[PDB]
Amino acid sequence: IPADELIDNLHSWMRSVHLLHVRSEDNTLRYNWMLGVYARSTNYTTPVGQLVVNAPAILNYSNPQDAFNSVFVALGIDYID
Amino acid sequence: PVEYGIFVQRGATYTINAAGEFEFSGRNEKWDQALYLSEHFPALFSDVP
Amino acid sequence: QQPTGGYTTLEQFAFTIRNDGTNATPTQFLQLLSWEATENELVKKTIPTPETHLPSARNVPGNVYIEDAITQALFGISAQNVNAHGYFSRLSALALPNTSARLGLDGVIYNSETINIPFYDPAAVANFAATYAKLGNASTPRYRADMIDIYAHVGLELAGTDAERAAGVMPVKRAKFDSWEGSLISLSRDVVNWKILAFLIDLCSLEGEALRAFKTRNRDVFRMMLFIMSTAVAANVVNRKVTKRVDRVLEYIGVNSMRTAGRTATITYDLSRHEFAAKFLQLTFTRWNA
Amino acid sequence: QVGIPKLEVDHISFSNVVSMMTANIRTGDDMAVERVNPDDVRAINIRNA
Amino acid sequence: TVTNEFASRFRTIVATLANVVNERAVQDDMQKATRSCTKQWLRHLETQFD
Amino acid sequence: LKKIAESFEDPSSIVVVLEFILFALFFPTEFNRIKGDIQNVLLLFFSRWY
Repeated sequence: IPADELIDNLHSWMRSVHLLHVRSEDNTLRYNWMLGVYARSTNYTTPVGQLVVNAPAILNYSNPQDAFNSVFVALGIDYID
Repeated sequence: PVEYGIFVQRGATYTINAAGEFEFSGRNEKWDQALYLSEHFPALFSDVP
Repeated sequence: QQPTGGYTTLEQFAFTIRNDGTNATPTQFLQLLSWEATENELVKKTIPTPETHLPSARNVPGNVYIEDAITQALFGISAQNVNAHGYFSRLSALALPNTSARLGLDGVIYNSETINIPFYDPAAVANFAATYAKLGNASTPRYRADMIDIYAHVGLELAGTDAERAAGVMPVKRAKFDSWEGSLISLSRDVVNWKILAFLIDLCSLEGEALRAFKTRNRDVFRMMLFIMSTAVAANVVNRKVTKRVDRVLEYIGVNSMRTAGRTATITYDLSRHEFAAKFLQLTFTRWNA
Repeated sequence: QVGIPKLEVDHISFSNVVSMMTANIRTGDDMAVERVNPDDVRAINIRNA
Repeated sequence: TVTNEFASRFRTIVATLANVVNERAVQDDMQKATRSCTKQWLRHLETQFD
Repeated sequence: LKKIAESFEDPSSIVVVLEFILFALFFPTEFNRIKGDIQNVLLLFFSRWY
């Protein structure tokens, strides 16, 4: 692929993905991302996804594990794929 | 098809930041009239390159 | 009421099993069962100390049948979802400072002693029911027992020579003994009968000289008990024809395989019952080793 | 103790306890329940667990 | 003489509550609309209570 | 509690959370007996809006 038509191009998409979220100020939050990235994948229909939309803060998190256990606890399920 | 994809892709309605830049939203949410009064301009008219 | 002195060392709490003709003690029965040692191996781990929080007695008017339940479920014979409406926890009402409810001697829990009905000395029941309340919460997601791993131990305890049991390691030996037309299931129905309780109450409430002394005298009565159970969860159980007899074989002793659909030569283990025997084995086991 | 299970030996034995269920345990009872058809449909979620 | 400690209390309830209806957003035209008007019914309901 | 089956997924549905607040206020000693069946309904509302 023409180096140009590639970078230039790619950059267009790159700059398109807009991960739904709710910025904060706490100096410990993070983002889980992966899960989110995925809520975006499908258009926010798969419940976990239908979770983040209106409730975006759900994704920030401090305890690497509590991160998720939060998601489950709320929509109550054994596993997310 | 292509145009209405890059574009609706970037928020279907924006609102405005404090420094007045335009903050578009993410979803491509529909747009009801009862939503008329409240920080949420229809996005088509944003007139932003 | 009625004291103890030793407990299981008393007339009516004699565990027998009946084999071939008359009913004999399981100590003698075990000595009529040999091993096949497979080219495998199984080291024993270290049972995790049981979750402290004993379930909540829960309000429930009416003495509930405890011995029958605990056992119907372990060497049951068809007990289905055991931890639903399961009362096992109602067995925590006994463990307390000066409660009233006494553990009937027929394996029922009464609330307040009653007109002509024995019951273990509330002195010792307070130590037994003290720990086995736990056995109540085996379905609680965050407390569930170990399980699959906990069998490394049922097994070297059931089999293994005095020698293997000392160094942890020990092949997964397969049990064969002389069967007699549907022997395992019958061996079992006979056991559902024992007044287990009488045993446990003694298992955990004897000081020391006495407790260790009895642990040894009763290892035989106990082992027969794990065995009837380990077979519940054992790969394949097959019958071997020989000259005239049938040498029945248990393929792999002490290797919970999670088998769950109704067999015949034994007692199935619905998944719930399965977690339970899991729970039962852990407390009773962690305890056997003072 | 053990009374030699009535089925282990070979002697017939007229009379023996039978546990039969009383008048309070009707079974096969056709039991009624209130079913509620979730309103919406458009809402009813299917995917993700 | 004129305040009614009791009903005035319910009044705050329709706000904290009504307020709750604003934090809660949506993703629809039906959901977006009814939410505004119930913010509406919810209030009338309270004077209706006073 | 004559079990009220709801989903709480349509802003107009605060109607039900309100049934209880109005109800608990109106007859609280009576409502007290059933705080459980209900605490039971509410977390669901919470799983939804919170």
